[PDB]
Amino acid sequence: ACTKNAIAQTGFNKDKYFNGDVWYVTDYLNLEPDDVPKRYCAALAAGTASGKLKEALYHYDPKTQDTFYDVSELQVESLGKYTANFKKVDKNGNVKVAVTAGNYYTFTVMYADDSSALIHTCLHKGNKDLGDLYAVLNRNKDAAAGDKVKSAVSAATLEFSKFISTKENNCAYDNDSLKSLLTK
Ligand code: HEM
Ligand SMILES: [N+]
Repeated sequence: ACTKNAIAQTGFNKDKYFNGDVWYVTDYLNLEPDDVPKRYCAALAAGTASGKLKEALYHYDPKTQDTFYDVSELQVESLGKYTANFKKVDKNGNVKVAVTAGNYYTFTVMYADDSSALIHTCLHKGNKDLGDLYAVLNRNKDAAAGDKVKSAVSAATLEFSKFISTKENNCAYDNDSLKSLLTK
């Protein structure tokens, strides 16, 4: 179960965050033990497509090779806080699992600048018991977390030392698919 009401960044700049470009997860913190593997790869694109606020996701388990993409229209709860009903798609946007009630994630941007961000997400998917997940993002897939975002982790009363890095997993991403999925 999720337990955190994450606070969105004061003065969050939505148009800059949702500019159509890609964000890579560089580090993550799952609050519930064993909710996720200790080696993982994830990235997203975020943008407005034909007037609609969208995110495209990519997940890859570098050990098992499990791979999946998603696309969602985000609904607004407040500035920087969204609810996203997701559909599983192949890389070309063909639907594998349709949107359905009870399949949604929340998404809160706690900190962002042009190059880095800190987000919280809570996944709801059928009768799974999933918990809070924080992620440090960067525009550059190889970037070590800088002082702005690490200070934001501290300001959220979290310990960056607990976050797990994705950088040692040989992660390679299809940025073209993520961008094009925004339209799907
Ligand atoms: C931007 C950050 C993230 C968002 C918005 C997000 C969202 C989601 C969504 C929507 C699903 C379900 C997809 C589907 O069934 O179609 C999912 C599944 C999953 N995510 Fe993430 N995720 C993010 C990052 C991560 C990270 C960093 C990990 C670390 C391992 C992770 C681990 C998983 C796992 C293991 C599943 C499979 C759950 C299951 O069905 O048992 N995610 N995520
Ligand atoms: N997740």
